[PDB]
This record gives sequence, structure tokens and C-alpha cells, in this order.
Amino acid sequence: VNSFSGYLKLTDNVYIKNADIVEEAKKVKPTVVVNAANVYLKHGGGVAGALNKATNNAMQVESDDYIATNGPLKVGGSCVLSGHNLAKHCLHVVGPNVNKGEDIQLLKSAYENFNQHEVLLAPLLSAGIFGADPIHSLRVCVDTVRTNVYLAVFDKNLYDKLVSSFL
Ligand SMILES: CC[C@@H](Nc1ncnc2[nH]ccc12)[C@H](C)O
Ligand SMILES: [Cl-]
Repeated sequence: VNSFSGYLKLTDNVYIKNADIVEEAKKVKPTVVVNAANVYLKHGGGVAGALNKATNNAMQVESDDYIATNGPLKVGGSCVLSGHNLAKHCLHVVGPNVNKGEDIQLLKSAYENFNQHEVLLAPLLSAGIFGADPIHSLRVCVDTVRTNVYLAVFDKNLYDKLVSSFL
């Protein structure tokens, strides 16, 4: 039993809700919140910009030190950093950005990072401003993640489309 509330159950392990991931994180304080990161951990817009803003830029400060030490992530890769005031940890995961020409096959690799954590609050990887088809992202999530994932879909209209089209 966990403290996530109001989610629709899609499979044994995948749950979904129309919600602002920032507000959800502040309410639940999950062990892991997933960020829709880029390889530079430059948290400018979309989920990343919103999460970072909610940390008063502390996420960006921590991220800049991470990059200065370790260099960029790989597309499909991840790193674990602090969750600041939002969660215990933030798993920064880089899905492919179609608006940059990146290979959509890397979306499965990106979701594999979730399997290193028993429970996560997450967005749909490569959706929104990353330019992939969200119906596809949800399918890859369900077919790749085996741990317990609570998906927050910001756009209510998109949430309804995702539910009504889910196979
Ligand atoms: C990744 C695509 C989704 N983006 C988000 N999902 C959940 N919480 C969010 N907070 C700020 C953006 C955002 C879109 C609504 O389908
Ligand atoms: Cl987005």
C-alpha cells in the first residue's frame, strides 16, 4: 500500500492520472520522481522546467555540478540526484527528442531505467515538447517497466485520449 490516490489502473504495475507532476510530487513526496531530462541536465521547459522551478533552481545548481564532474548523459540514460523539496530522489531520464532527430527506439532504453526503482512517479517519456507520440510512449512504458509506475499526464484532453485508446 502506498499514498498515491485517484489513479486509473492500466496493468498489474502501471497506473495513470490527469495531474500536474509538480503538485503530485509536493503532495505525495514519493521516493522517486522522474524528470524528463536532456543530456545536459538543462531544465528549461516542459516537465524539467516545471520541476526545477518548484525547487527554486536548486535542481539546476545540483545538475550543473553533476555535469561539470561527469559530462553529459546518454540519450536513453539516467542519473539519480536529489529530489529536493519534491521527493527523496529525482531520477533524471533522457528520452529521445524527436525535435532533435533522435532515434525513437531509444525510448525503450530510457524506460528500462525505471526498473532500478521499486516505485516511481513519472511523466510519459519523450511526450510533450520532446515530440514523440504519447500513445506510443504509454505503450512502451507498459511493455518495458516492470516496477510500479504512477504516470502523471498534465493535459486533461490528452489523458482522456490515452485512457480511451489504451489496449
Ligand atoms: C511529457 C508530456 C506531458 N507533460 C507534463 N506531464 C505532467 N506534469 C507536467 N508538469 C509540467 C509539464 C508536464 C503532457 C501533459 O502530456
Ligand atoms: Cl512537455
